[PDB]
Amino acid sequence: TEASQPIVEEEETKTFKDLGVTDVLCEACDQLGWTKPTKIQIEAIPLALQGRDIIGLAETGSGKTGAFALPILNALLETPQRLFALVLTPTRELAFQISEQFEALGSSIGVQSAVIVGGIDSMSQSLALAKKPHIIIATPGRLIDHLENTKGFNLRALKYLVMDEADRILNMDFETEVDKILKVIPRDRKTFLFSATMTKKVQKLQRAALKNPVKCAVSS
Ligand SMILES: Nc1ncnc2c1ncn2[C@@H]1O[C@H](COP(=O)(O)O)[C@@H](O)[C@H]1O
Repeated sequence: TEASQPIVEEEETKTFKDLGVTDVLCEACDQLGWTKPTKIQIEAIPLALQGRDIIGLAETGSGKTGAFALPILNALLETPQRLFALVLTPTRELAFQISEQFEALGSSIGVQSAVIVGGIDSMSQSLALAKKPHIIIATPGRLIDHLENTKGFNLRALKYLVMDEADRILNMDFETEVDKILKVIPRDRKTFLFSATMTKKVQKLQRAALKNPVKCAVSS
């Protein structure tokens, strides 16, 4: 069930290409100054590219965003589709930070993202959703506001779900909102869940939201 932790020689030598990342995305990494993959990237990317669900035990600073963004963008290039991936976050700040990385990696290949968070007028958000972005990065309550109230908005097309900082999502009282979202997305999708630790509450969510996941743990 557990991913192979990278050892010192592998940290020193692995490339993004070695992980299976397509050439145009290897170039985007270089352009960002991502010249070596992090350990969570080395663990999760090949498994995700093979189509495995992922549970990542990792925190900011580990490179967890690239560990899910790169496989999502790789698949998007293979099979372009709007409303392709949803990333859920506990906070609006993390949503903007994740969008910065998707835009940095994907803007030049034409990938469109939309951030859907509190503190922003709903009419700009409804327009952004009508424009059918490839990626939506949202906090759970604001996403449900749009699922309930924004005409024509739904997640039936989704191929990827990410729950980033899932321990914090649950600790911030979004259990019901997450459960509601899980009811109105497709079962046939790829899913990532990242958390700083495994707890009973996180294990309940992973058993509800992931299929045969590989556990990828790092300390840095
Ligand atoms: N392979 C990498 N090489 C250099 N920097 C990276 C790499 N992956 C992620 N980063 C940066 O690490 C920071 C923390 O990312 P994260 O741990 O996803 O919150 C962000 O500023 C990323 O741009």
